[PDB]
Amino acid sequence: PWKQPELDPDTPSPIFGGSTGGLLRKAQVEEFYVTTWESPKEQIFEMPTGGAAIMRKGPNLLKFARKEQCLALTTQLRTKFKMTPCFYRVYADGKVEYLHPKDGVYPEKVNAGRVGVNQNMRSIGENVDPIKVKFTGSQPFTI
Amino acid sequence: FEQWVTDPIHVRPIAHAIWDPHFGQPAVEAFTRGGASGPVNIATSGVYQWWYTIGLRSNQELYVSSVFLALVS
Amino acid sequence: MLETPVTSAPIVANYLSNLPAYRTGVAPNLRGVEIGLAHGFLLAGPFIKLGPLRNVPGAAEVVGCMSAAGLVLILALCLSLYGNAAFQSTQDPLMSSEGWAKFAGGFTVGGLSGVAWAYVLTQV
Amino acid sequence: MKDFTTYLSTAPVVGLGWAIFTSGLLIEINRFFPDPLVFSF
Amino acid sequence: KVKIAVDRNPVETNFEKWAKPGHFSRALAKGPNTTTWIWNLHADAHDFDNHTSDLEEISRKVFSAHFGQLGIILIWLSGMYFHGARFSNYEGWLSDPTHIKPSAQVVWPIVGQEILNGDVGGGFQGIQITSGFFQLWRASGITSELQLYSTAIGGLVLAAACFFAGWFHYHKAAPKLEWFQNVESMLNHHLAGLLGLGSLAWAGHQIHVSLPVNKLLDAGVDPKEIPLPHEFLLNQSIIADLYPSFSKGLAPFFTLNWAEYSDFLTFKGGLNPVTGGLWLSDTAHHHLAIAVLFLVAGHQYRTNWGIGHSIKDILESHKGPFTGNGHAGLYEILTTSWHAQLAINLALFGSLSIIVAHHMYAMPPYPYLATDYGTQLSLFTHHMWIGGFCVVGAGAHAAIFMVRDYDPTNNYNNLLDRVIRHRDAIISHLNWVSIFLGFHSFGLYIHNDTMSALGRPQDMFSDTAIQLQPVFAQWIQNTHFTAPQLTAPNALAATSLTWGGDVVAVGGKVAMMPIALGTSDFLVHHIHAFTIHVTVLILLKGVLFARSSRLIPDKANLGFRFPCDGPGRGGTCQVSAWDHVFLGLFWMYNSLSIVIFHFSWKMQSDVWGTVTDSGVSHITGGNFAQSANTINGWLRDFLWAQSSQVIQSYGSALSAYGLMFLGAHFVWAFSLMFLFSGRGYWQELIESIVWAHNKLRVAPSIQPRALSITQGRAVGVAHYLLGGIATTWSFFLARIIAVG
Amino acid sequence: FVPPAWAPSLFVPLTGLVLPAIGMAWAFTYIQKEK
Amino acid sequence: AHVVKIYDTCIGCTQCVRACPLDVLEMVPWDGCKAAQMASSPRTEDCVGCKRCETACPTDFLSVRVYLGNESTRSLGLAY
Amino acid sequence: DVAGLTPCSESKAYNKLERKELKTLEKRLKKYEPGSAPYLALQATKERTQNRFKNYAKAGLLCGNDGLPHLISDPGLALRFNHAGEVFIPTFGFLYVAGYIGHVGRQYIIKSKEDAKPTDKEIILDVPLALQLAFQGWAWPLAAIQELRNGSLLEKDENITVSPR
Ligand code: CLA
Ligand code: CLA
Ligand code: CLA
Ligand code: CLA
Ligand SMILES: CC1=C(/C=C/C(C)=C/C=C/C(C)=C\C=C\C=C(C)\C=C\C=C(C)\C=C\C2=C(C)CCCC2(C)C)C(C)(C)CCC1
Ligand SMILES: CC1=C(C/C=C(\C)CCC[C@H](C)CCC[C@H](C)CCCC(C)C)C(=O)c2ccccc2C1=O
Ligand code: SF4
Repeated sequence: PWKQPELDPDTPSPIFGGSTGGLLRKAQVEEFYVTTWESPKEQIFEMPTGGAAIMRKGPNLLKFARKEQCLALTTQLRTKFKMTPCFYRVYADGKVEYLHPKDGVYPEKVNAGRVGVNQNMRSIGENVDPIKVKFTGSQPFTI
Repeated sequence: FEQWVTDPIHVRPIAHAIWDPHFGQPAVEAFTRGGASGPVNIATSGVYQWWYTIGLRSNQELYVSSVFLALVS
Repeated sequence: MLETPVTSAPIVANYLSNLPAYRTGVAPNLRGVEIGLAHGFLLAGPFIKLGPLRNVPGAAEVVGCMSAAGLVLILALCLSLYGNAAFQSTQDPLMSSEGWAKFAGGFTVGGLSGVAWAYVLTQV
Repeated sequence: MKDFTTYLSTAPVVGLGWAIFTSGLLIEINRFFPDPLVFSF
Repeated sequence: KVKIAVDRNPVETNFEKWAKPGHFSRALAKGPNTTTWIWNLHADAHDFDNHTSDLEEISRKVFSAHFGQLGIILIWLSGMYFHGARFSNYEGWLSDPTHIKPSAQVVWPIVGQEILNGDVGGGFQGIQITSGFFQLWRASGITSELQLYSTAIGGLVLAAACFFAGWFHYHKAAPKLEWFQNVESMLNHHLAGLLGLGSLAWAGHQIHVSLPVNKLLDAGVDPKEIPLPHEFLLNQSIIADLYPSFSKGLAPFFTLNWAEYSDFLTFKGGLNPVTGGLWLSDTAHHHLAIAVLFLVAGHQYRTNWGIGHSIKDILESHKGPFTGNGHAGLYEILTTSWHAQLAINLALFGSLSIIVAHHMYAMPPYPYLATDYGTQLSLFTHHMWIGGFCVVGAGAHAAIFMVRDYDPTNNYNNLLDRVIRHRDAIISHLNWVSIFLGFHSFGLYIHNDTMSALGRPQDMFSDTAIQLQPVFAQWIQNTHFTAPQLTAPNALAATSLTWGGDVVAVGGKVAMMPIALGTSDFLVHHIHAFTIHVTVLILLKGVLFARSSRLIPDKANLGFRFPCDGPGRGGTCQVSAWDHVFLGLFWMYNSLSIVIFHFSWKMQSDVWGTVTDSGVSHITGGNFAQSANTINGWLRDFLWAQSSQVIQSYGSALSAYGLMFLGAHFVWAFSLMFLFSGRGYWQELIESIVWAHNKLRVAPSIQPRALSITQGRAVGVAHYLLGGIATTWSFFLARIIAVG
Repeated sequence: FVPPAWAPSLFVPLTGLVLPAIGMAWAFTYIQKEK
Repeated sequence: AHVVKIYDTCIGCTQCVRACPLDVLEMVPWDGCKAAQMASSPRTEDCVGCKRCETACPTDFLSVRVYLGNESTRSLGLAY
Repeated sequence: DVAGLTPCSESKAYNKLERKELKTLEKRLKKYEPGSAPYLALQATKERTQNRFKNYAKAGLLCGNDGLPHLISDPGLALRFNHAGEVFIPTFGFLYVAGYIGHVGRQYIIKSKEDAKPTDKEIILDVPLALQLAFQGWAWPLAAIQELRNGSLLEKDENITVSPR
C-alpha cells in the first residue's frame, strides 16, 4: 500500500497441534513463505497443509513451504471471513520479499499504478510461424 | 558353420555360446545342441544361409571378414 | 513438527545419541570402521545360509564370505561415489567431502574386518 | 396425457420403441423363414 | 422426544417434469446444447447432494430410492421364483438331485440357439443354472411348482406394494429431517425387528416346515407323497412321529427344560452324510439364538422411555490420552452426512459379503450344494466380487464425504482431524508395507520361476526344497479340529470339514474333505494380503488427500470429481479422489481375480473330484502342491490345462460360454482405448466428422463433443471391469460345468 | 585368431559386472557434476 | 520458468486473476477495452503452468496463454 | 464351378457334414421319450436343419473342400453363374435401406432447425413428424439426386465450419 509492512516473527501463531505436511528441509535450504493476518476474534479455520486450527484474537502468523498454500489460505480467509491477509517470502539468508499485495489493493483492482508487462500487443493467432523464428532463440509468442 | 555347410538339412545353426554362472547342470545339459561342447543358442537370424549362398565356406573366411568389418567400423 | 511418544522418547533419544552416525565425538574413520564391522557381520548371515553352494559343506561359508566381501566393496564404491558427487560444493566433518571419503575408507576397512570375523566365527 | 406423451416422445423411449419393433420384425422373419443365406426368390 | 414427523403432500404427482430431462439441477435446467450434457444427465441423476442443499429433501429422495431398489429386488426375486415354477425341472431334480443338473432358463428356438437347451436330465432341456436356487428351495421345504408360483405372485405383490410405498412416502407423506435423524430408534428397530424378528420367523419356518420336509427327503420317500407343510403345522401327530418332543406341545420352552428340544434343535456340527449340507436342526437353533441375541441387542439405545444408551454420550465418553477428543464430533458427522453412513454401510456390507463367500464355500448350508461344484464356485466368486465392489465404493463415498460434508469447525482435535494430521505418515508406512509385501511375495514367485528355468529345483521355494510352511494356519487348523474335543465338548464333531477329519461324499462325488496347506498356499495368501494392502493404500490416499495436499493445497475447492488441474507442477493428471478410486478399482479387480483363481485351483486340486474304492481322485490330480509355486504353473497347469472346455464348447450347450468369453475379451480390449489416450485427439476427430456432416448438411443441432476425461476414465474402467469379470465368469462356468 | 577357452569366463563377467559398474560410476559423476 | 502472454482481446473481466492459485496476473489500466482493464503477468516466475487462468477466460480462443518450459523449484510446485 | 470349387449338391464333404449333424441330432434325440416336449423340439430342430441343407443346395451355392458354402462377390462373374442373389442383390437392398435411413435423418435434421431451440426437438422427438418422414422416405434416391441437382444437398465452403490451418 502506502508503506510496505514489515513482518514480525514474535506475532503469535494460531492455536494448532503438530502438522505433518508442514515445512520440510527446503525451509532451511531455500525460501519459505509466511502468512500474516489480523483476526478480530477466535475462530476455527482449515489449513491447506493438514486439518484445522484456531486463530487467535489479534495478529496471526503461519509458515508454509509453497506459495500456492499461502494463496489458498489467503483466498479461504477472504471468502470465509473477509480477512485480507498478506504473505512474505523469506530466503535462507533472511531476505524478506513482499508477495501478494504488491500495491496493497490486491490484484483484482487496478490502482492505476502498475505497469503491464509481458503483454503482447497483437491478437492471438497473428503470431508468426516457428519456421520464421528458427535458430534464433526467440519463441513466436515472445516477440 | 562348417558342420552346417556339410549338412544344411539336419543340424541347426548356432548363434553364440552361453556362459551363464547362474545356469544349473540340467540347464547346461539341456542347452547342448548341434554337436557343441557347451550351451549354445540356435541361430534364427539366417546369416548361415546367406553366408553359404554368397560363397563363405570356412571359419577363417568369417574371421577375416569380421576383422575387416571391425577395421571398417 | 508433529511430535510423537516414540520419536520423542528419552530411551529412543539416547539410543540414537550414542550411535556411530549421530555420536559426533570421534573421527569419521572410527565411525566408518564400526559401521562396516556391524553391517558386514550382519550381511554375511544370509550369504552363509541360502547361497547356491549351501548344500556343499565347508565351501558354502567361504563362498558366502567372498560374496559378502564383494557386496561390501560395491557398497564402498557407491559410498565413495556419493561422497564425490554430493559434497563437491560448499560443523560436522562427516558432511564434508574428504570427511565422507575417510568415512568410506573406514567403511570398507570395517567391512572386510567384519567379513573375516564372520568367517572365523563360522569356522569355530 | 400430453406430458406423458412428451415423456414418450423423448429420445430413449422412441429408441426403445424402434428397438422392440426392429428386433421383433427380424425375429419373426427368422422364425417364419428358418435360416436363409442366399436370395433365391 | 422420538416421534413421527411427516409433511403431507410436498410434491405433486405430475408428469410435467418427466417431459423435461434435465430438471434436478439448474445447470441442466437450461436445456441441452452439447452431447456432454446428455452424459451429464445420466451422471448427476442420483447426485442428490448437488441438486439441493436441504438435507430433508435429500433424505426423502434416499428413502424413495431405497424403496425403489427394494421393489426392483423383489421383482427380480419373483421372476426367479416364476422361472423356477414354469421353465424348470425342480420337480425332476427333487427325485434325483445327484444326476439331474439344475436348469431354470429355457431359450426360444429362433436362429439355432436351441442347442443351448442342453440335456440336463429328467426329461428337460435348458441352461444349467449355477445360482443354487434349487438347493435353496430344497432347504426351504418347497416341493411342488405351485409353491414356487405362490412365492412368485407374493413377490410381485410385495414389489408393487413397495413401489407404491416409495411413491407414498415421497409424494404423499414425506418424513421430515427429525424423523431420519432418530438414529437410536432406527438402530433399535433394525436390531430387534429387521434382523431379530426376521431371524425368529425364519427359525420358526425351519422348525415347523423345513425340518420335516428335509427329513422326509433324506429318508428317501417320494416328494409327491410328502405331506404338505400345513399338515405339519395343524395336525400334531405327524410332527410327533417325526419328533417326539413335539408331543409335549411347547411344554419344555415355557418350563425351561430346553434340553428336551435336543432332538430337533441339535448341535451336530459338520456335514450331513445323506445330502452333504448343513444340519437343518443346527441352522434352526442357530437362527433362534441369533434372534434372541438381536432382540437383546435391540433394547440398548434410549429412544423415548428413559432407559437405554445414548450414542453421543458413548462416543464422547470414549476418549483416551493419546487421542485427544476421542470420538467427539462423529455423532454430528454421521447424523448429518449421508456419505459417511454410505461408506460405513458399503465397507461393512462388502466385508460381510466376503465372509459369506468364505463361510459358504467352507460350510455349504444347503442340501446337495457341495456336490454341485459349479453352484459353489459361482456363489463364491459372485459374493467375492460384490464384496470387493462394495468395499471400493466405501472408499469412494468416504472420499466424497471428505470433500463435501467435512466441516473443520466440528473437527478441531478429534480423531478425524488427527488422522488428517498424520495422513502422510500413514501413507508412507502403508507404501513401505505394500512394497515389502510385493517384493517378498512376487519376487519369491519370480525366484521360483527363474530357478525352475535354470534347472535348480532344490533352489526353489516349493514344498520339497525350502519348506516355508504356514505354521500359524496349520496350528489354527489343528486347534479347530480339536475344538469339539476339549474347548467345545457339546459339539458332536468339528464345526467344518476344512480343519480336518474324514471325507464326506454324496453320490460318488466328494462334498467336503480336509484341505492341506503348503508353501504355495502361503505364497498365494501373502500375495492376496499384498494386493489388499496396495488397494487399501490407494483408496486411503484418495480419501485422506481428497481435500488438500502438498502438490495441490486447494483440492477441496476443485470438488470431488474433477479430471485434473492442468499440466502445471509437472502435471496434475488423475490427482482427484475420484481418479484414485478409478485406479484402485483395477487393483481390487486384480486382487479378487487372483483370489478366485486360487480358490478354483485349490478346490479343484485338493477338494473336489470323485470318490472311488481306491480313494479320492481329484479333478486336476492335486497339482497345486507342485505347480502353484511358479507363475508358469498358473500359466500352464491352471490357465492352459483348464480353459480347454471353453474353447471346445462350440457345437454344444456350453458354446454360449465361449461366445461370452470372446465378447468379454473384446470388451476388455476395447476398454484400453478409453483407459489410454485423452480427449483432444477425439475432439479433433469429432471436429472432422462435424465438417463431414456439415458438407452434407446433416450436422446435428446438438453439438457432438468428446467424452470428458473423468467420463472417459469411467467408461474405460467400466468396460475393463466388465470384460475381465465376464471373462472369468465364462471360463469358470464352462470349465466347472464340462468337467464338473 | 581363435580366442582361448577362458575368454567366456573373463569377458562375460567384465561386460556384465565391471564395465557396467564403471559406466554407471562415470554416469553418476557426470549427472551430479556441478560447475 | 513458464511464459504467460496476454493479448489485446482481453476484456478486463478479472476472471483469470481470480482463478490464479499463485497470484501471477494483475489488472492494469487500459484504453483498448470497455472495462479499461488489461491483464498483466509481473510474477511469471511463480507460475506453475496449471492453466487455471485459461479456463476462466470468457473470450473465444484465449486472451491469456501459458507456455511451459524450463521448470524450476517454484514452477514444479515442490514443497521440498 | 468357379475358383476350383464344386457345387454343394455335387460335393461329398457337404453331405458328410449334413450326415454328421443328423447323427448328433439323432444321438441327442434318442435320450428322450417320443411323448415329451424335448423330443418335439429336437425333431423340429432336425427338420429345420434338413430344410436349411436342402435350401442351400439347388440354389447355386458352392463349397470347396470342406462342405461350407462359398460366396462370389464380383459382379458379372456372379451374373453369369447365377450367384448374384448371394451378395449382389443383398448389397443393393442394404444400400437402399441405408439411403432410406440417411434421407430420413437428413429430412428430420433439416425440418427441425427452422424453429426456436432445435436442440429441444432433437432431444424430444416430434413423433408425428418422425412417423410422417418415416413413411415419406420410400423414394429416397429420387429426392437425393434431385437435391444433388438443385445443389441443396451440399453446402458451400463459405458457410461450413472449418478448422484453422
Ligand atoms: C422394526 C421395525 C422396522 C423394520 C422391520 C424396518 C425395515 C426396513 N427399513 Mg426401517 N426404520 C424403522 C423401523 C423399521 N424398519 C424406524 C422406526 C425408522 C425411523 C427411525 C426407520 C428408518 C429407516 C430408514 C431411514 C431406512 C429404513 C430402511 C429399511 C429397509 C432396510 C432394507 C432391508 O433390510 O430390506 C429388507 C426388506 C424386506 C424384509 C422386504 C419386506 C419389507 C417390508 C414391506 C417392510 C415391513 C416392515 C415395515 C417397517 C412395517 C411398517 C410399515 C407399515 C406402515 C406398512 C427395511 C425394509 C431403508 C429403506 O428405505 O428401505 C426401503 C432406509 O433407508 N428404515
Ligand atoms: C415365528 C416363529 C414361530 C411361529 C409362527 C410358530 C407357530 C406355531 N408353532 Mg412353533 N416354535 C417356534 C417358533 C414359532 N412357532 C420356536 C422358536 C420354537 C422353539 C423350539 C417352537 C416350538 C414349537 C413346538 C414344540 C410346537 C410348536 C407349535 C406351534 C403352533 C402353536 C401356536 C401356539 O400355540 O402359539 C401361541 C399362539 C397364539 C397365542 C395365537 C396368536 C393370537 C391370535 C393370532 C390372535 C388372533 C386375534 C384375531 C384378531 C381374531 C381372528 C381374526 C379373524 C376373525 C378374521 C404354531 C403353528 C406346536 C404345534 O405345531 O402344535 C399345534 C408344537 O407342538 N412350535
Ligand atoms: C449402497 C449403494 C450405493 C449408493 C446408494 C450410491 C450412491 C451414490 N454414489 Mg456410489 N458407489 C457404490 C455404491 C453406491 N453408491 C459402489 C459399490 C461403487 C463402486 C463401484 C460406487 C462408486 C461411486 C463413484 C465413483 C461415484 C459414486 C457416486 C454416487 C452418487 C450418484 C450416483 C449416480 O448418479 O449414478 C448414476 C448412475 C449411473 C452413472 C449408472 C452406472 C452404470 C455403470 C457405470 C455400468 C453398469 C454396468 C452393468 C452392471 C452391466 C451393463 C451391461 C450392458 C451390456 C447393459 C450417489 C451419492 C458419484 C458421486 O458424485 O457421488 C456423490 C461418483 O462420482 N459412487
Ligand atoms: C506386473 C506388472 C506390474 C509391476 C511389477 C508393478 C509394480 C509396482 N506397482 Mg503397479 N500397476 C500395474 C502393474 C505392475 N505394477 C498396473 C497394470 C497398474 C494399473 C492398474 C498398476 C497400478 C499401480 C498403483 C496404483 C500402485 C502401483 C504400485 C506398484 C509398486 C508396488 C511395489 C510392490 O509391492 O512390488 C515390488 C516390486 C516388484 C515385485 C517388481 C517385480 C520385479 C522384480 C521381482 C524385482 C527385482 C527385479 C530384478 C531382480 C532387479 C533388476 C536390476 C536391474 C537389472 C534393473 C511397484 C513399483 C504402488 C506403489 O507405488 O507402491 C506401493 C501403487 O500405489 N501400481
Ligand atoms: C458393384 C458391386 C461392387 C463394387 C462397387 C464399387 C466398385 C463401388 C464404387 C463406388 C464409388 C467409387 C463411390 C464414390 C463415391 C463418391 C462420392 C463423393 C459419394 C458421395 C455420397 C454422398 C454425398 C451420399 C449422400 C447421402 C447420404 C450419406 C445420406 C442421405 C442420402 C444420400 C445418398 C444423399 C462390389 C464388388 C464391391 C460388391 C458387389 C456389388
Ligand atoms: C474413443 C474415445 C472417445 C470418443 C468416444 C465418444 C464420442 C463416445 C461415443 C459413444 C457412442 C455414441 C455410443 C453409442 C454407439 C452406437 C451408435 C449405439 C448402438 C448402435 C446399435 C444398436 C446399432 C472419447 O471421447 C474419449 C474421452 C476420454 C478418454 C478416452 C476417450 C476415447 O477413447
Ligand atoms: S480471464 Fe481473459 S478476458 Fe478476463 S481479465 Fe483475464 S485475460 Fe482478460
